[PDB]
Amino acid sequence: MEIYEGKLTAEGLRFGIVASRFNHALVGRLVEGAIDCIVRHGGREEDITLVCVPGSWEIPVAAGELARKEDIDAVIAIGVLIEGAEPHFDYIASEVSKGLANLSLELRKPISFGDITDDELEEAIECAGTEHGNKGWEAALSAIEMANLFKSLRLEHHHHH
Amino acid sequence: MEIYEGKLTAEGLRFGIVASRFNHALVGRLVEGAIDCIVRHGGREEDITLVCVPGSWEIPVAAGELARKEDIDAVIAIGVLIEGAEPHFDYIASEVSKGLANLSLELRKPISFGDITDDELEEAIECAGTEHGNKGWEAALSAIEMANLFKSLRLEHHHHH
Amino acid sequence: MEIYEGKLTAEGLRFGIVASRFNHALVGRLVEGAIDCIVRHGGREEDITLVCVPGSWEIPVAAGELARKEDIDAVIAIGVLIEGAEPHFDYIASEVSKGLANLSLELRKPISFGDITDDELEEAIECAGTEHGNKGWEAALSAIEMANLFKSLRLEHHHHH
Amino acid sequence: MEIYEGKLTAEGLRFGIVASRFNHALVGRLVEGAIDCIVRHGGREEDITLVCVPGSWEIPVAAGELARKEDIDAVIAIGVLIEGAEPHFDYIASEVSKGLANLSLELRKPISFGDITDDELEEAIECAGTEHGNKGWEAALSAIEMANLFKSLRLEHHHHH
Amino acid sequence: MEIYEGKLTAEGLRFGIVASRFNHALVGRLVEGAIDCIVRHGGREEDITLVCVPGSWEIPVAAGELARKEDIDAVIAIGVLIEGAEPHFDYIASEVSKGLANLSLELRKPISFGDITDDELEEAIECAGTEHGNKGWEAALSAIEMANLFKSLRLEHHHHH
Amino acid sequence: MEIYEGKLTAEGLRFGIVASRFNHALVGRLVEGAIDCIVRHGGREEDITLVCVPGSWEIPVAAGELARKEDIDAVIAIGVLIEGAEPHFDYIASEVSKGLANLSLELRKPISFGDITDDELEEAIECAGTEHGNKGWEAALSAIEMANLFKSLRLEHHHHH
Repeated sequence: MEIYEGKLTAEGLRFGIVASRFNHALVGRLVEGAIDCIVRHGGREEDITLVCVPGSWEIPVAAGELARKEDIDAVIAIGVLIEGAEPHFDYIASEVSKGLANLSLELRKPISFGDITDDELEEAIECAGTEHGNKGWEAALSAIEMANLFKSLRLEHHHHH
Repeated sequence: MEIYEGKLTAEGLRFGIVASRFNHALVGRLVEGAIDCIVRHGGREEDITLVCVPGSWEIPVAAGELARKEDIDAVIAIGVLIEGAEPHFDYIASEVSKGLANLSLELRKPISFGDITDDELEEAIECAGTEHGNKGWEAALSAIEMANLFKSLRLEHHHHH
Repeated sequence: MEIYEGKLTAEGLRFGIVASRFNHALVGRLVEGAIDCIVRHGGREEDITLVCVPGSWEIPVAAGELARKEDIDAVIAIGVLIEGAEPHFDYIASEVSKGLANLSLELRKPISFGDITDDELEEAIECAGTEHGNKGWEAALSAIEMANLFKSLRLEHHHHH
Repeated sequence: MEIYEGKLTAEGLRFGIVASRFNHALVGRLVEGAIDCIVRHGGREEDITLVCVPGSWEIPVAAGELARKEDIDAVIAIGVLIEGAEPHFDYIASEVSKGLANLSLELRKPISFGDITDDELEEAIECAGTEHGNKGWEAALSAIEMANLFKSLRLEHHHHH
Repeated sequence: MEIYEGKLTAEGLRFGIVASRFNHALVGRLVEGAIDCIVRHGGREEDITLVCVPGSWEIPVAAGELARKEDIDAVIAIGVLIEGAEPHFDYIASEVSKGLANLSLELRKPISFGDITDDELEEAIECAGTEHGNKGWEAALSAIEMANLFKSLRLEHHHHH
Repeated sequence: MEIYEGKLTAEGLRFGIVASRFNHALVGRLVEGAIDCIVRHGGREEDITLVCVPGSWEIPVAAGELARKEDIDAVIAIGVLIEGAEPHFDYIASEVSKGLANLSLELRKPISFGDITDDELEEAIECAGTEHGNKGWEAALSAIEMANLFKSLRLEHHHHH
């Protein structure tokens, strides 16, 4: 049986990172969370690319830019949404949610949802902590597994040729 | 690492402004705040493109033209939705969110969201004084940063070229 | 500064009108109002294009055709949805809201929303006589402004050329 | 009428920063607050100058050094005073307050009071937060506006010559 | 960025010490702590200049001479004000604060403030043991850092010269 | 500054695994998790050395041989001590801690501590599912990082040579 999965070795991959700077009290923590899991899983960082924007709203349009470059294999969503305004948390969270999704099906490039949607500030204190459930740590890893996977898909296509 | 973010200088930039005239008593308040922050951050006010429409519904179709100009770098969404007609606030406001979203993702050109969602008119008037919650003040500023960012994105591509 | 808007003259213009025939009691009354504003506000009726269909479902597919003809400048969407069957008013009305929306944004052509959501025939009669509240009348007005506005956008585009 | 005010573009300006390292739990936050508003308002940072001292007491003598150099246009006061001892909070706060003031009238150079005088540790947690009321953000901006202003004063003097 | 701060090596530095002999039972305690930290941080104790005066009042006029020596790099203020005479504690202590302040700002030479403000004598004796709240210990250390800082300031000027 | 830390690639590394067969119902669970994370992080499973012993006591003497191989870079301690015999849990478990400690310090070769200390068997079974508290999962990962670290330590010595 033909099976594809991914090792977690970040050797050879060049990554995309988009970060909101709204409530940077948690964003700095996650941003580093991803960079860590990247390089501490073997990947170099001169190939990582970080773009910063105002708020959760703009993350879509940025990733769409990042995924279109030839030399970015996978892109990491990064933001924190605190229930500040229900128009902005319900609409902007689902709109970016689906929005990123449709980018990926469209550009054929893996996007991880590195968002911490906390209903309260306390849930915001739990997930950027010590237990190594640093959402950036995790979504960074999902991206590496998906990076080596689509490198496993397209490699098992291009080299077999 | 290769990082991109935008400064807020409005020099050399030509902006888009779309305006609903539903609830004009505060709308005038907003565009003032908008063009204010634009011009103060150094950008000339003759490159502003300002378009007027009836109610919140046409907000999309206007901007869609504004962006397809080669010479409008970013567009500032401006309108007010007060709960007048609740079928019109759920469908029109969310459709404003999505419609603007997908135009920006599509044209790869940023559109800010100068949208004041007030239930009561007093919460509007309170927020345009000197604390600059003049939502246009900020939606203008976001548009500047994103403007310089895509001019930072694509220009680090075309000059390195 | 450069400001774009649209006057209320229907001169030089060719419109679209799409009509459902469910509850036609009220449709007669509203298309009447719609054609009142066009011809009274400067238009000749010789270029009013009237397409009729069964029920509210088929509204989109029609206007999409009326918008792909070169010589239809704006399409006046007109139909009545009354809370008969909750499956059909929720999903079908939002599918009209959205369906029309993405039409105009795609095609870059103004289509306005003359859809009266009412609960009783008596609410229709009130608006039919003389209360200056024929919602098709208003949809005809909004579309006139958008037509002359887009004639103001597109004509200030091609004349300065 | 002859009017002078300032845009906020930090292009061409070289700044002064003095920082107390007492209660650095908030000082790091503000220090970055100023640097941000500087470079994200266009200013380069190779021209910023940072000097660090023990406590609030020494900020005067340092700014007096910084303002006397030819190539520093504006200087940013930075410190946090927590009501630790009433001899030291009443005397050192008013003494630096007036002390900085007399420096500026004397060296003819603008000094912003970038101090957070918190009566409690809770007020210390409020002002270094997310709402973009990061006292360093603000006093940095006051300095840029005053920097371009005295560049507007002395420029409207020196070039008219 | 160009940043300046001082290390604490006392090597190559010649210090000033002014001492009130009002309340000498703890004053001896202090200067010990002072010269201690000076000499331990590597600086030789023969370059110390130690001046004795009656009560707290003359503290200023002494230092003012000490600084006008070319060869005293910094001066350590040392005296104790216990609430003995409250007209003498408000006016003399605050005048010590201001007078020393303005001498330092004037001569552009730092003067630390080894001032113990005790209401009760027991809070004095408790703070000179091994936890080094020996206020002289610290006022000495501040003077070192500021000493190396102005020797860092003006020497990065005269050697780059 | 010269900083050393290890990435987690298992490529080019040959590992040690020592296993007690006291309480084998969960021990099999562990080594699975161990070799899993080893092989997934890119390292080949034929360089694994796996040694089986009776109860927790021999855990030391086994590893002591495993390390004295030139070609085992690190060794993974694996065993389970459930409170069965409390004289055997105090003396054997602590002696496992010290004995392994001193072998690692002595041979200058790292030995991880895949030791599950469960009082109840249910707390064991709960922690081997997908949250990867599969203590072997982690003790394996620590061994990788330390492996690459000493290969980072001594190799930054022998190649700079």
